[PDB]
Amino acid sequence: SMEQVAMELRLTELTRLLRSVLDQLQDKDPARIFAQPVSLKEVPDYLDHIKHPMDFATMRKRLEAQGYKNLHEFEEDFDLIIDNCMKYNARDTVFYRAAVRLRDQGGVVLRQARREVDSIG
Repeated sequence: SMEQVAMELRLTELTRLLRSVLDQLQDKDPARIFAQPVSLKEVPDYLDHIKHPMDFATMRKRLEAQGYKNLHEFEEDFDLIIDNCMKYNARDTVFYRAAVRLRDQGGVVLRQARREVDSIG
């Protein structure tokens, strides 16, 4: 139908905007701490601690399959990256501190993304 096509064009355009959001958030992680999944070879107990692992590569795979239907879903995954790290790692670690800085800096980007998503519809 023509309606399914229109809906599909909306999703495509959301995917465009989320790709730009993702790039902007990932620039806020210049050490690449959150770029890839925590390795279960190197952290073999990880899934005993963290039940829903997340990272920027995993998000990018979901994004490119148009697997984010709305900004809320995308933000859920970003918050998992931060929140998983702040539980597994102690306060005095470069990992925890990287997550705090990513959260603080990403807030700005996500604030305007929400306005854009609502504005363009």
